[PDB]
Amino acid sequence: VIMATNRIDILDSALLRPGRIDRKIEFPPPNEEARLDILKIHSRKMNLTRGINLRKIAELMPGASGAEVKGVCTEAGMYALRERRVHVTQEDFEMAVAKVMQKDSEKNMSIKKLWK
Amino acid sequence: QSTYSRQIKQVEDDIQQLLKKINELTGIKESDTGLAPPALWDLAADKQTLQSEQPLQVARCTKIINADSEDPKYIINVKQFAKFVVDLSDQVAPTDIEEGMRVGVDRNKYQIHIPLPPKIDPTVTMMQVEEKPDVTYSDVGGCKEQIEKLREVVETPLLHPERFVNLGIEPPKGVLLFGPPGTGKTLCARAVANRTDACFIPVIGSELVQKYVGEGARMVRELFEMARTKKACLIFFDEIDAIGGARFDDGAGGDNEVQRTMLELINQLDGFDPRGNIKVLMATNRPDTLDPALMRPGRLDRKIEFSLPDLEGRTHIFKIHARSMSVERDIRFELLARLCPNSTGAEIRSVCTEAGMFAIRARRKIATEKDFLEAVNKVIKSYAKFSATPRYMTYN
Amino acid sequence: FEALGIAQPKGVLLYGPPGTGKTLLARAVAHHTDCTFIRVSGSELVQKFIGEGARMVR
Amino acid sequence: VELPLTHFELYKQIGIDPPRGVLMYGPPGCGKTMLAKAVAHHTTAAFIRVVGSEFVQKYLGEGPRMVRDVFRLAKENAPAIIFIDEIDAIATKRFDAQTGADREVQRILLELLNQMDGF
Amino acid sequence: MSYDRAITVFSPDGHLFQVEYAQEAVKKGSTAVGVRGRDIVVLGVEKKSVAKLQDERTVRKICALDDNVCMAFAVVASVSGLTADARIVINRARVECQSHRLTVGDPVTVEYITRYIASLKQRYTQSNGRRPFGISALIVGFDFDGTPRLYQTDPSGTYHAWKANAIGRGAKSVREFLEKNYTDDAIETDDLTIKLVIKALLEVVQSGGKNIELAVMRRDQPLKILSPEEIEKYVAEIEKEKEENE
Amino acid sequence: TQCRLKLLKLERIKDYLLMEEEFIRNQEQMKPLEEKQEEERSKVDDLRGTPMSVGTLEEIIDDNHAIVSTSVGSEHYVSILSFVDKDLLEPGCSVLLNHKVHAVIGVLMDDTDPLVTVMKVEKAPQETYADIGGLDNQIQEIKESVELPLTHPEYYEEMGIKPPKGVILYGPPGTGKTLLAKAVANQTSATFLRVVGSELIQKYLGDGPKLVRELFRVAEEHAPSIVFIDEIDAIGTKRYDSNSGGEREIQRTMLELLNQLDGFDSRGDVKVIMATNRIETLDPALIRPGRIDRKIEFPLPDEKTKKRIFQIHTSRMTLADDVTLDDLIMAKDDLSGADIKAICTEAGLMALRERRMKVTNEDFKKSKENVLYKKQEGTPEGLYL
Repeated sequence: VIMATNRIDILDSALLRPGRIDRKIEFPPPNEEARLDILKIHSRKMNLTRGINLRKIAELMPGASGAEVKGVCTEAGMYALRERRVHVTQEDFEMAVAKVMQKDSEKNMSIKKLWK
Repeated sequence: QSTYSRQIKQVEDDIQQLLKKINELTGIKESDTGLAPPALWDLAADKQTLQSEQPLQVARCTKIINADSEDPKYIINVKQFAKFVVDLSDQVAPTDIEEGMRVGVDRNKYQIHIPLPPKIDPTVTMMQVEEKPDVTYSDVGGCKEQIEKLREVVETPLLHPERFVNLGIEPPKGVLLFGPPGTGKTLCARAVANRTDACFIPVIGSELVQKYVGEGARMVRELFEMARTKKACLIFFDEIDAIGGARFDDGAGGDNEVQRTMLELINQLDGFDPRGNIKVLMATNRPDTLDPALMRPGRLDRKIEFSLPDLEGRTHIFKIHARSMSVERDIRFELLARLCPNSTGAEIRSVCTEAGMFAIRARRKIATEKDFLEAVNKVIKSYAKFSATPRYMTYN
Repeated sequence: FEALGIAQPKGVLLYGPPGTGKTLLARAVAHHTDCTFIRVSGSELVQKFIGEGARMVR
Repeated sequence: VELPLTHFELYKQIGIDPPRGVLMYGPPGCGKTMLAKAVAHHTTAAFIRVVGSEFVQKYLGEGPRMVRDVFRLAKENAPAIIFIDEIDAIATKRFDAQTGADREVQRILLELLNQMDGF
Repeated sequence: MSYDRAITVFSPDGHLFQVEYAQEAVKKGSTAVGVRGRDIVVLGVEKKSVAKLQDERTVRKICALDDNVCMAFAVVASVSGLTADARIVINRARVECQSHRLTVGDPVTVEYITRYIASLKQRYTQSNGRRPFGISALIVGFDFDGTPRLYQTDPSGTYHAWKANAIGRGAKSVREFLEKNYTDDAIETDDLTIKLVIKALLEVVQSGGKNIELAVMRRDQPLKILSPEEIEKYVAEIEKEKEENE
Repeated sequence: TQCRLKLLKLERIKDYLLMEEEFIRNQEQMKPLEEKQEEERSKVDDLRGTPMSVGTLEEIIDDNHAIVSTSVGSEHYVSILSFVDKDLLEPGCSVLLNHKVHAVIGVLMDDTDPLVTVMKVEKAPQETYADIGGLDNQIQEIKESVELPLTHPEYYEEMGIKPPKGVILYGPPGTGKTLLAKAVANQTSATFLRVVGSELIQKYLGDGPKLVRELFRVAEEHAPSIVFIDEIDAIGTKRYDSNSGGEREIQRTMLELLNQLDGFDSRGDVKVIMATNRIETLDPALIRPGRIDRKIEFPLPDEKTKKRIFQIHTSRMTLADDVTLDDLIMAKDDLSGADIKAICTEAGLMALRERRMKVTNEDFKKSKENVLYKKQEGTPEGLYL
């Protein structure tokens, strides 16, 4: 049984006491550092050009989801398609992060996650 | 002897091998026949097989409107809820089927052979029912003050309506028995039931609540009516906070399903009709949940509180219980009861039970002082704090 | 584990944010194992059996 | 929404993976359906509008059967858009599942999920 | 300031809720033993959980209310009762102890102070908005004829004179065992009175001779609080003597 | 004694031999069973034919009719077929109906539901009796209540009391409350039914009390029984707000268990051992003396009790001199039985992280920290002491 829970309060007293539940695992909130690798793998799906600016784009987003990371790449394709490029450029990623960022900010203001 | 012993082991295999021949002749498994009553029934049975009386599909008749093409027709709605217009099979008259009455129709040929007995649709309520139970009279405390008050209302019209008409007193209706768990609302009701010797149906309301809203309600009206028809019926409604709870909604929940049924019970007791002479007893777990319709005299003439059995009651429960038991008689049974704190009826008895157990444990033909002291010191400390009563009583 | 002489954890709680990709990975353990994915929410999401599997422990 | 219909070839090439479904979320009146409506009007085609209460029939058993055919029409004449107006009255996370009525809604949802991978 | 609705109310259980919770909370606790000497009257507690990173100062269960009166409290429970609760009963008795001491010209009558103690824990039970403490106290001192006393209160205020009484770990359990331990030839010198306090405490103490805290009080000289290192030396002598007996 | 065995045997020899003798011999000689005996076999077999619709026997009516509700979506008030008996159809069992015209051909099936399967739990536990050390008194109390009247009910019902039933297990959680029911259950040899108290309140409407009836009914049929109801504390503590049954559901469930227990029903041979956290957090309806005669409050486990439990776990675990039992027990305070189990289970797990199949003093020392924090944690308590 895998349970995912978002608090340490959802648990009942039986789950806390050991003798049946060995260990309880905690995941951090999204880090800048971890963000770079999740993003790097998605960025492979499209063409890159000379110069690394994967770090610059990772730092700028505060995230809020795996979805948000994934969206930076998809969005760069949407900008390239409009423009009618036959490759994906380094400039596109810059525009995309910025777009995605803005969408995150709108959800932040409203007090929402990724579900409305 | 040795020969005889061999057969013990053997008989089990011998019954298993033989089992297809046993099954046919005696019953169960392959070719179920009893041989004693279906044999006798066989000549009557042949009439039903020949006819389309099998099937005879579950239904209730909405209206008996006859119409043309085949003249004797009835308009029926089946229990699964779709209507058919059917015919009369000659074996009864159109008189026998009557509007609102339960009726049988075929599925292959839609027509009435014999009408189906009305109002016995709850099976769930029947599950709980044991007619005339009681643990034993000795645990009660015998005649208490509590028992005697209950008999005047309960026993007396069932046993004799004659005396009621003669004096010219209206016959009673309702007794409301209340107190937190274990003050014995059910124990006393069983005792009076046996004495009067009226047929006894006790039922938990928790089975007259089933499926969704309105199905449970159908069960309560039909059951109640059926009992009402029956001359000299006593109904003890056991523990109702399950057809007896509070009335509200807040529009984040709602008590509705519970209230539909509760209200259906309340309506039926006296009725919009004068009253019968068939008695209703209600046992409730809270006096805090009751609405005024239930409380009106002629659906509840006197309120009797069986909560925390009286000053007289605490000692009677121990001595009458002690009488039955093989116990020491140099200890004052009343001293042990008196020690008991704010005792619920269940709690007084708990001392006797714990006291006796130590005595059984030894296997003596009495009991000793030691068994009583450990029992009673234990009961006063722990049990009383842990009774039903501290929490419930303040609320109530 | 039977060999060491332990009793294997019945329960495993994963906890943290639902957008550090904790949820995505939790499900990724099910894909990776080839376990059947029985989802129970204490609601009848589409589960058919008697028509709920949230009363269905045993 | 609009561009992969026209040129699937450019949309695959770019580095965005082949068309998959879109989920539109928001509080009432924001025009989740409005942007979908708008685009469908300009196109005049490559759009199948289905009502989510058309899945359901009076008579039992037919309700999942409807879903498969309508969803299939899209697949043969691909790319094509299946647009459901309001997905709720079917997208319940709770079914009673004891009466025939509840069972039928539960059967539409069950088909839907299967069919989603099918596209 | 106090709560408009009462914490303690008469309800059906035989006593009261807060008395009932309060008897539980000294039952489930650790051992606090007091033995009555003929030299010094000595009190000690089982647990403080000393481990050498911390030092006791006022941290002690044993606190002297007076120049010849002291009380040791066992608030102490399943998960530990409150030093916070004890301190109130302590503050109020100590001022009263000193006022009586002023008035009597010989060492303060224990009797007054224990009767007083009993009423302090009871007045909260009748007072609006309040409840009684979950302590049991060993009120000790010497009279105005120099008569050593070891008295006990429970949580609601009931009092008795005792030769030796032990509380917590089941109060009844430990106190019946302290009768066995107790000798009148083992109270004749100052170290022998102290050895009887300690033997009851050793029974189930976790990391003994450090957790064990006991203080001595003299005839009208102030309390002498013993450090656990100094107490450890006696603990070794008895713990070997005890092994020898079995 | 021996002589009795011969009498009992006497009924049974005649039952197998007579059925065998009569069937074959009587069709052969004159006209007794003869034409009639064939007739019952044949008629039932032909009517039944292919297919048969399964139905369930709701009720039996006294006029050679019955209320069967069939598994085809239609209910029937059937007529009995010639040479089939009305009164061999149990209300527990489902009956088979010919599906062309509805009449009871017979019972080949009693049928089975997943509802049965919850109540019936088979136990064959890793730890059982003599795998628990210390707290010796607590086991003896349980037994006087549960074991002694269950084995020999005869005096206990006879003396005049209803038999003392059950025990209530409360105090510090973790003492080994769960091990104790399972262990005592093997010794008595009572059928062990385990059902959670929270499982009884569920989405479904009116299913909740019905389930509780089944739980009791099945316990009774099995014969010697103990029902261990794990985490019953749960109904009381939580007003769930996640069930469509609502506050209504909780009410109706809570009453039914009381009814099934004694009530007016007054079922016997069914002991209930109740595991709770505390019975001060338990619902006041449920709790009440005189359904459960004895209540046991475990003390805080001491250093002494702890050693005996650990020697057993050491025997079950890999054997070495690097197992250091004493050190771990000493360090810890007066705290549960559970911890002794937790130190051993976490120690094996820990080994796997290393890429070692050894459980050494290093795995144990690391295990001591996590177990101690999670369970109660000593550094808050050290100030108050």
